[PDB]
Amino acid sequence: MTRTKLKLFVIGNSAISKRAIINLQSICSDPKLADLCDIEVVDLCKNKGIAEQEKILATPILIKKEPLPERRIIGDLSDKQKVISALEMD
Amino acid sequence: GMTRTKLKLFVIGNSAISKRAIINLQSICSDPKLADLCDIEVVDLCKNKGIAEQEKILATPILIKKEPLPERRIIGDLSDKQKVISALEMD
Repeated sequence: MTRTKLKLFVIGNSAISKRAIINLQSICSDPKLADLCDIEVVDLCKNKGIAEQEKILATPILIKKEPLPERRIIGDLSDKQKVISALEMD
Repeated sequence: GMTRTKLKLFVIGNSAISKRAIINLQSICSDPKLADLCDIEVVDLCKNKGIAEQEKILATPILIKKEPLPERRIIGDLSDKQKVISALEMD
């Protein structure tokens, strides 16, 4: 079927940044997700115009870019079913 | 009875919201009745790795009142003077 596009936006390299990335990779390891989800990690400090462009304040923030509508969730992604529900990835 | 108010504004780059937060903070601190000894430093997080985690920073722009204790903070472009003043407990 059609792809789900995920972008994880973080500030630098911290304890919370690291475990949000691991948690995302864990979530998308689900066989139902592993071949349909494309994930990018975006450091806000490495493209200086992104926080303004995506209107990002609080981080880490996971944004499901595709398919529309965009869905967002703030935090370290430590609750799988919470993330899936919030991003409508059921 | 003079006591220094120390403010640190942490931003990411030279975006519109960074610009807003900086000039808004400057306007807020321009009030001579607000603080005796108002000291402000603006930190670009992009050029200072490690600072974000040390200040528990997860949102930008963010303004942190280091002095006087206890530490207070507020997130955003600081476009509301009164919210900012009360949030940092500067009366």
